Amino acid sequence: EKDLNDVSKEINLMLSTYAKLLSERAAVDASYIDEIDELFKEANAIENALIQKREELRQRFTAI
Amino acid sequence: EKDLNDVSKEINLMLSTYAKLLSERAAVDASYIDEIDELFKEANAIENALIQKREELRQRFTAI
Ligand SMILES: [Cl-]
Repeated sequence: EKDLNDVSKEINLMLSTYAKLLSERAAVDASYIDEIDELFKEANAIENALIQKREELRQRFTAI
Repeated sequence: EKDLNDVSKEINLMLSTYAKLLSERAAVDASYIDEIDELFKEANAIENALIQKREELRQRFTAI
């Protein structure tokens, strides 16, 4: 007794749910990229600061 | 007046902070993977269900 209209309803409901899942995946990716970007900026700042501390060591070794 | 001991302290502190950043990145990656995995399970369940609904359509089309 389940007819083509019933099956159509189910297909449309599932595709609606898929649209929500796609939107959720985009938001999750944006959040992840945001966190990774902050981490990368901080790691790069640590790297540059380490290069200048290595140059301070170098200057003191040259004074030796 | 800032001696090699001061520079050493600063380098060790920056590398300590870097270790914390690394563990934070690992946690961010685990969290991301957990969310992506749940999304993937849900999307695959939708896909299998849509295949099942396409077969229900197919059976009704065969019924003609
Ligand atoms: Cl790393």
